[PDB]
Amino acid sequence: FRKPQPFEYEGTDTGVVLLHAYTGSPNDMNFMARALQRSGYGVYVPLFSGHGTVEPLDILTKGNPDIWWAESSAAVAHMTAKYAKVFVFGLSLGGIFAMKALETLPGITAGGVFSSPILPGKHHLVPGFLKYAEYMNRLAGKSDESTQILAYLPGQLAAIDQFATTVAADLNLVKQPTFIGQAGQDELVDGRLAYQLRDALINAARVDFHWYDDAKHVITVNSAHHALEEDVIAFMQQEN
Ligand SMILES: [Cl-]
Repeated sequence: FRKPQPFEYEGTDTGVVLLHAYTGSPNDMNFMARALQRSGYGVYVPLFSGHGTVEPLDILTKGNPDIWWAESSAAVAHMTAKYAKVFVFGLSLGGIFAMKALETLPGITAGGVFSSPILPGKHHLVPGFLKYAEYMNRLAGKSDESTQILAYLPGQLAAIDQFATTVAADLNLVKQPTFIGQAGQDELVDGRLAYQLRDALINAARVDFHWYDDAKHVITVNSAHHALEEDVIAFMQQEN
């Protein structure tokens, strides 16, 4: 097994922070980070605490929304110290922190979300996590940990939602141009909520909204990724 590590690409004028998904890793952002690199952007992809190991309990017991927020904030600061302009985007979980960054952190030009409606709703993250864990056990040749997982999973998902509702209540604070990309066949989160995110951004300079018709949740990696990369780069170039 290869532990995915955080990674960084050097740029000149503009840098981008990319924040990964729950149960994800910097691997979530390989295609995106490279697309940005080809267009001359600096890129930074941190690893959230408890992620990127062969042991799914690490996510539940070594990470939490508060730690991941601190890590997101540090990542932004790392990039704003170096580049004239900084954009911040996040996939699903990462999107929550991306939006909080726009709301509360200084020195950010623009940013937004990939399949991250922010507003909590019906989701399939419980089956998602369990399927992920099962696959991780399969690679590790380790016995099933579902019972141990279920002691923590509902609590951690509640904690994520709790963090998210504060971000949602603060959406009025966003002044920056905001990008919203959403999977149209999203099996993990309620895509409909992305419209409510759009409508809540009442003070954003602009809202650039994209719907990826046939795409599953992970639009940074699946069939939608070329389109998403184009749309994100177009967004950034518009706000240069
Ligand atoms: Cl997620």
